[PDB]
Amino acid sequence: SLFKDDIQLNEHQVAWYSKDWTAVQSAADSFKEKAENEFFEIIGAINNKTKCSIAQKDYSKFMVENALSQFPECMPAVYAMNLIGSGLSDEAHFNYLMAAVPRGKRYGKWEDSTEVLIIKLLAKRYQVNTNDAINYKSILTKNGKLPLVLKELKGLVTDDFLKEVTKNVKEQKQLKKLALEW
Amino acid sequence: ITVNEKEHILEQKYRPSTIDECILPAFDKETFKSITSKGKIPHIILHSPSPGTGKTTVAKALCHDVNADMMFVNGSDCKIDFVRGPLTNFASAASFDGRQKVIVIDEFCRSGLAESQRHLRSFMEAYSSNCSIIITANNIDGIIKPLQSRCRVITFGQPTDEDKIEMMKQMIRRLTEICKHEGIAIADMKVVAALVKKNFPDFRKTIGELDSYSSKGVLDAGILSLVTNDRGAIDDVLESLKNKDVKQLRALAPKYAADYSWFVGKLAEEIYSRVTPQSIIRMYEIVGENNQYHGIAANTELHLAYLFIQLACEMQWK
Amino acid sequence: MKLSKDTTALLKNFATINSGIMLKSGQFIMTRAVNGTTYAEANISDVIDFDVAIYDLNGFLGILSLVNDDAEISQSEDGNIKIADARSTIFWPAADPSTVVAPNKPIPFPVASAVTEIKAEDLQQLLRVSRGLQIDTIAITVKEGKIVINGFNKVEDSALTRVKYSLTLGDYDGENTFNFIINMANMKMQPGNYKLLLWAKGKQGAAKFEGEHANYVVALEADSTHDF
Amino acid sequence: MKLSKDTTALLKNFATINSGIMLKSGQFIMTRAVNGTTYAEANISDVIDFDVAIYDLNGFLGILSLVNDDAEISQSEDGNIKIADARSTIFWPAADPSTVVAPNKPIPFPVASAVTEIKAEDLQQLLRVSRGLQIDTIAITVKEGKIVINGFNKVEDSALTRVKYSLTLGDYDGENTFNFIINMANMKMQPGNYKLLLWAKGKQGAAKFEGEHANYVVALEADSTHDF
DNA sequence: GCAGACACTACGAGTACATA
DNA sequence: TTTTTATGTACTCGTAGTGTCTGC
Ligand SMILES: Nc1ncnc2c1ncn2[C@@H]1O[C@H](COP(=O)(O)OP(=O)(O)O)[C@@H](O)[C@H]1O
Ligand SMILES: [Mg+2]
Repeated sequence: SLFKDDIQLNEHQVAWYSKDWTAVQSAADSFKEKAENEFFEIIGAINNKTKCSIAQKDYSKFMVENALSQFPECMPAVYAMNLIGSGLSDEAHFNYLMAAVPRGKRYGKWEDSTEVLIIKLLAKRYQVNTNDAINYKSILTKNGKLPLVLKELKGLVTDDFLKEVTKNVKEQKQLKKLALEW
Repeated sequence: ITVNEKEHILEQKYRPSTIDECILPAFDKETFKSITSKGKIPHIILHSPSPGTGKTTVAKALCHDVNADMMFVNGSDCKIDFVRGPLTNFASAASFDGRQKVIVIDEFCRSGLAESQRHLRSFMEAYSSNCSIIITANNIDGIIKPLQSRCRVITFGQPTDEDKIEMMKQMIRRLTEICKHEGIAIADMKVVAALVKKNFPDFRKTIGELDSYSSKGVLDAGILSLVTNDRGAIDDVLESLKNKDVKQLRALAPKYAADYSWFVGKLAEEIYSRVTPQSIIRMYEIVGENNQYHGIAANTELHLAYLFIQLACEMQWK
Repeated sequence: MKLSKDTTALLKNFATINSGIMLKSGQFIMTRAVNGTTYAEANISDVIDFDVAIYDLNGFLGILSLVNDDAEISQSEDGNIKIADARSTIFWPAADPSTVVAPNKPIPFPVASAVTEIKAEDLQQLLRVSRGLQIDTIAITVKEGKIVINGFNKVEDSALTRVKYSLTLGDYDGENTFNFIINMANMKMQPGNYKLLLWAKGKQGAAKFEGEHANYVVALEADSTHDF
Repeated sequence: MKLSKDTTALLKNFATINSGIMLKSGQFIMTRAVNGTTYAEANISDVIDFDVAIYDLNGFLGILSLVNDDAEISQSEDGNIKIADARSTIFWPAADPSTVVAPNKPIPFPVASAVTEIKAEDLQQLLRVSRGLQIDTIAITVKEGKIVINGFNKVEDSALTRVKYSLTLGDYDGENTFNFIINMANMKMQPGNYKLLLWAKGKQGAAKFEGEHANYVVALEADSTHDF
């Protein structure tokens, strides 16, 4: 047993002093801090006139433009970078948007799950597009039992299909959501 | 009249199997029959920017009338690794009963498929002896010109007056067969011819409106009441425009970036009747210049968002 | 229905041709390739009771790989497939027969235009040489009376010019000249002896492999030539 | 022109030194690592009748392990390498000799600065202890008048200070003091008794292993210190 | 007469990159 | 005061399953 009144080394020492590496793996995970990442704060520097100095930060014209796509006052420069900003340097992209966005004071933010599984499930079945799939459901909600076609498609709801739309934790409350359809 | 009795949606269930059964204008019906008469099919890009004209049915009809070993795939699911794997293993091998091999790519003008499109040039040439490709396009410019080099660009022509008179009653007797085959009570057609004329070219939206009346037993009602113009008018084209809802205007852009050319074109047509002449001349400048630059347009989505913000804040809606 | 070791191994083979399989009542199982290039059939010793379609045949055999050999595969009173173990019990969801592309049409092979037989260790050596020599296409022709299988590198060799391997399989009798090219990829038979049946007339043809238990019918590449 | 299994065993060893090999006609073969790290020369029991360069010697022998040992090798009219078997034939492509880094002439090893004589089982134990003590570099030097080998763990040792082994080999009758370092990764010789010849002049150096049929020139390390 | 253990491959993950 | 969208490509790392070789 435990030698009672001896000093117990920390769990790192316990795992490390044992060639049991699965516990050492648990020891390293204790410092993961992946929830404590960074992400942007360059947009805030764009509309605040702050020394961003991106270089190593993850720059995405896809994203950085689409964030200013919500604010219509920043849209003239976003419309330009959409036009001619293709093939323009990342460092140049932030530098153009520096003197291009008006004032700063970074602001707020920027179609549901149980519908979007049916829409994407009808789309793959009949090999149609989103637009066509969306209309299919809307007409099927009105007519010859959409509940019937839900059962026709209970077999091809794989976890690869599911997790592809909303990973998080829903694709398990959605996996066995459309289970009860018989 | 061909019915896939195992089908649950009337659009897919009453799909014509033969090119004859297709309700198509003259010159086209003459063209496709000429193509099927040859017994061998060349690369075809048949395209029509108007929805529900019969792009997908004709593509499948040509595969049937020629007795093809068809592999039908949607363009969106037709990525490049899909072309390397299955599509190649298909067109490389020869079918056991001979017969033409065809690969139909439905709605291949989708934007993300540009690089897999670039794979097909040389793919189509390497296997042109054993297999041809039919491409269904909504926006023809979405097809890289080297593919149009390899394909026959069939554009669905504007149906003449005789074509409109004949196709409607051809669709009428088609609606007679399906309703009598489905069990729907006709209760005298009367409005049935008016429904076909209501959405004349769009036969798919006409059949789709027969659906929603399957729970009902009647064929007659004021169908121009429930989601009539559920295409270019009842999808925030009115309400969300005017009020200058920037938040909604931006969220309404994506749902349409798919087919930019149609949308804009229908946007310049119906708008001429909602706003003042001072904004009539004004809307053409901004819409003309947004359409003028849809190529430099890296992201078509944000290009629509710029059209909406400049359109909503300058139109004197009456 | 009970699934033995020889039958699950066959299903592990048929899974390679189609991600799932449709099987109706009897002892005859059959699957075809999605594109329609490889058709496999098999009469087996284990008898199945009902008709069922499995979409995830690979995952179905993996879940079955935890239950003892007494595995009772039954239909659920609602419709699914329950797997009864000596202790535990699993529930697997069955799929619609139209989700799994089924062969459906087991039309018999015609008359054999040419006949030979390939040994088990001869197929073995062909598949093991190709693994080391990167052979992607093989052509079956005649050389000096005896018929042979030649392997190439279609990518490294456009029109199959330079041979990289050749296996003789006995002599041809009739005075015909041909060269049936088969893709090595769409050639998914399991190890064993196969009486090779070759049928081709005009511009259509196929290759049938008659194993002691199952049959594999593959398609021939369009480049193939024959004077039949 | 068949290759005996001891000759091929020596060939699969040479493939560790260089991924290819350039072998001319005769009984003599040789190769040198691309990074000028090791050089092996050997006369063998079989006779090569034609010059050929093999771009992938590893895959060549791995394929040659698939035909029977009586396989007759030759230069086909298909100008490559013909592997005639009882029934099969393998056409292994001959490679352009310009793509195979090979010693254009056998390295005439200079007069040895020091001569010792490793035993085969002494070499065997040296490899076993290295795989157990993570010994990556060894040094051959003088210890109390005898030539010994001492291995380290350059990863943990860095400066090469903590001795981890000492194979006391022969005795040294000279007066020089040397510390020749060899990297274990360059010990590509097959097990067998070797007469070890050492040479070093200034900032140069190499070690030679004279065998009962195969010789090996392995390079010394940058930190080799000597007074020759 | 096979196990062990190194040796090899495949794959999930994560990463960085270029496009529309 | 916010936190994500598609396709295709190339590379590294970690681990885990599979392959070839060896014992006092
Ligand atoms: N020319 C036509 N003749 C007969 N039916 C048609 C025709 N065009 C469309 N349809 C009907 O519309 C449905 C879908 O047509 P589809 O080929 O998808 O057109 P599109 O691809 O242009 O939307 C079919 O089920 C068919 O019944
Ligand atoms: Mg369509």
